[PDB]
Amino acid sequence: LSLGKKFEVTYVSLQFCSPRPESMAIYKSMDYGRTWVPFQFYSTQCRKMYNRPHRAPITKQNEQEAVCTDSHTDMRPLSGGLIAFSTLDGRPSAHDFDNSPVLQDWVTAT
Amino acid sequence: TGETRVPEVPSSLHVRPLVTSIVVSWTPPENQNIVVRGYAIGYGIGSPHAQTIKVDYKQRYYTIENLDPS
Repeated sequence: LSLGKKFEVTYVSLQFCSPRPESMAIYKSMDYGRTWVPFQFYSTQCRKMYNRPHRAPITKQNEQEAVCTDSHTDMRPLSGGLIAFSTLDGRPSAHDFDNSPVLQDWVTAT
Repeated sequence: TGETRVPEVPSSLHVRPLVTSIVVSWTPPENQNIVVRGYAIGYGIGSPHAQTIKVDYKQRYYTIENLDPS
């Protein structure tokens, strides 16, 4: 998906007709499509599939890093399954967003 | 009156956040040819998909109760 401009993304959601995937990943682009940086990962085996720790808690040291979870990956519901990614979820300094340029850059995507 | 098409986008939307509630205010769409039965408020943290409250067409304001502090 190309927006063609810098947007401060709050969420990325997907409503499925078929069952939700066992492994899915959200990617963003700072430049207008040249290089890609991961945003969020969803898998049963975060280690084996996306080389990320399973159910990793959000670190204050790096909030600009994509995190992997087994949440929202369940086969049930086989229809109508939803995956909504909150960009500022769990991020420790999200409360003081206006003064945090680190998270201001994290929400940015073209 | 008119059920041949899907209702038009509403004209305005205004929120007012409190300690544990959010006062939502709105105005119906400009087009009257397409009949409107009501309004559907969709709220939640990060995404609006968390919960859905359906109200009648006469309603113009609604306060979303039982919410988290910050």
